Amino acid sequence: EEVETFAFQAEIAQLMSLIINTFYSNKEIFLRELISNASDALDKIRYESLTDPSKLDSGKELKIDIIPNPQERTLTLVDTGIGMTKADLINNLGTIAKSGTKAFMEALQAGADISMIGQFGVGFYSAYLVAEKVVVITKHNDDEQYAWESSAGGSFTVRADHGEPIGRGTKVILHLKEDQTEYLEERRVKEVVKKHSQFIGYPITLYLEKE
Ligand SMILES: Nc1nc2sc(CNC3CCN(C[C@](O)(Cn4cncn4)c4ccc(F)cc4F)CC3)cc2n(-c2ccc3c(c2)N(c2ccccc2)CCO3)c1=O
Ligand SMILES: [Cl-]
Ligand SMILES: [Cl-]
Ligand SMILES: [Cl-]
Ligand SMILES: [Cl-]
Ligand SMILES: [Cl-]
Repeated sequence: EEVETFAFQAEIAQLMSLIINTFYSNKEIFLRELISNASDALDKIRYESLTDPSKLDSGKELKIDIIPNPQERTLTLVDTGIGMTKADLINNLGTIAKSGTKAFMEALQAGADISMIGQFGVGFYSAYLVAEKVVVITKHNDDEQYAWESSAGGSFTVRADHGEPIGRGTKVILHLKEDQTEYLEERRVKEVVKKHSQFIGYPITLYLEKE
């Protein structure tokens, strides 16, 4: 459909540049942060479903799938959580991330570690430790399916997605940088998940490569 391009908030662009440009070997933290976000989104639909059960008509299973695709050089995290509205994508989430971003940057200047990004609520952006491009497909009840995409550089796009319906939730598609293909391997993904994400209350299925 028609693609709309937007500038990130100045503070968010700056955090993204920092994540992309800083020498920082502990890149695997991205996966814990994205799992955390997926888990939060599942909590939200589960909670809402307690006062409006019809919110689960778009899909009853609450789960997280992690899917490596070597041929495409993608690692995808799929959740069946609440999903994001257009307003979330374009404005609202970035608006709330502003204050967390500022505090995190301040902590970094005062000697904090990039692994504390989650404690500031802006862990999503750690995706850029490993991805050159992130595509996000998302569907909230009573809104339509959207595709968001950013290769950083200060901007992102949003468009109506006409791909396969996901029913409800979010797919985070990480287009990995060339030297980060370890996150496509079985043992590596399992090792990182076990390490950092032991106590998440929804089933996480780590899919295997077919070839
Ligand atoms: N798989 C996921 N599914 C879901 S569904 C949902 C809506 N539901 C909302 C999410 C917001 N919640 C509030 C809060 O959690 C509060 N808070 C503030 N400070 C610490 N906590 C929050 C967290 C981060 C933030 F920027 C703004 C916030 F208001 C309440 C329910 C959000 C969401 N995301 C997600 C999570 C964090 C993100 C982003 C996405 N982004 C993002 C990512 C791609 C494109 C555009 C934008 C960039 C900011 O960060 C997931 O990744
Ligand atoms: Cl923004
Ligand atoms: Cl609510
Ligand atoms: Cl909206
Ligand atoms: Cl809903
Ligand atoms: Cl498996």
